[PDB]
Amino acid sequence: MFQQLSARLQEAIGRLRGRGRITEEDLKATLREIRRALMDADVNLEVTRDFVERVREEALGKQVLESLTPAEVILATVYEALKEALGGEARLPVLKDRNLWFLVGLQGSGKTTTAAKLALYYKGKGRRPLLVAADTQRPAAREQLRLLGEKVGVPVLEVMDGESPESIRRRVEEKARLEARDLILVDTAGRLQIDEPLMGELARLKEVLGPDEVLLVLDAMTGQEALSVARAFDEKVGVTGLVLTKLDGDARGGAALSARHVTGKPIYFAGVSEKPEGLEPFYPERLAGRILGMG
Ligand SMILES: Nc1nc2c(ncn2[C@@H]2O[C@H](COP(=O)(O)OP(=O)(O)O)[C@@H](O)[C@H]2O)c(=O)[nH]1
Repeated sequence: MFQQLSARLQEAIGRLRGRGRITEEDLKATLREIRRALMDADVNLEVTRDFVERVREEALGKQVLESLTPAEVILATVYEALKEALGGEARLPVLKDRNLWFLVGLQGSGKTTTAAKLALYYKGKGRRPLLVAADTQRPAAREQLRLLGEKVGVPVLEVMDGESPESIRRRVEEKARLEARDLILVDTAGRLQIDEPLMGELARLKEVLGPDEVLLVLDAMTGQEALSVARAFDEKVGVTGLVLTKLDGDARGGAALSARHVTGKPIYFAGVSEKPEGLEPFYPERLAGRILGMG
């Protein structure tokens, strides 16, 4: 992901390198090339404009028009902007004594496999996870998580068809008690498109279970519709953090890049492969460095 954008940003910066001091017109041309490139990666006009303005301001503050190496000033400011556009420092959910997190999103987003990968990740960090297959309408969706839980060595409770949220609560509580589970990961129903009633039932499930986190899983190979999925889930259910899956895929990446800005929710993890350990904590500073060719 981001290959084309990466190449283009590195080219724009490299074009300045070794040619000494630049003029204001030269700087304008470079900022244009950056803003346009972002565009061509399908970043929305606002994220592009704001990003380039940030860079212009910070570069001018660093006396880019006095520098004999403006390329390095532009590199540093694009890096620092790009790192904060993605979240700044790395964040992860606050682990307290007994946690309950929803995973929400579309079918095909990576949501169900992410639930199992999270369980594995946190089991390795000493937590005691429980997976909950919460689709009350589609047994096949629950069976998928059951198998994945088996794969990662984490117990799975399956809800029953049509089970009330109160009953789900009661059964999850019981199992968590008996098995000393301290991280409960609820894989909620996924559909290929936003399903309004589901969204109603999901909001209700949230009222009854009271999750500490609601993690929206988005496929980073998709476009701006990912952020309108994000708005729909956030308005109606209320979301606390993002997981971006399939960062290993080929795609423009503009919607993924902006997700942190459009949604105002931290990216906690990113999926980087189809393997059980393809999941890892998201580090803005690391993705920014990659995109700019710094390893
Ligand atoms: N390469 C790669 N594939 C992924 C990743 N996350 C999910 N997948 C694949 O995405 C597809 C859909 O995932 P699944 O968990 O079934 O999605 P769900 O329908 O939202 O629950 C499956 O083929 C997964 O193996 C990822 O981070 N990298």
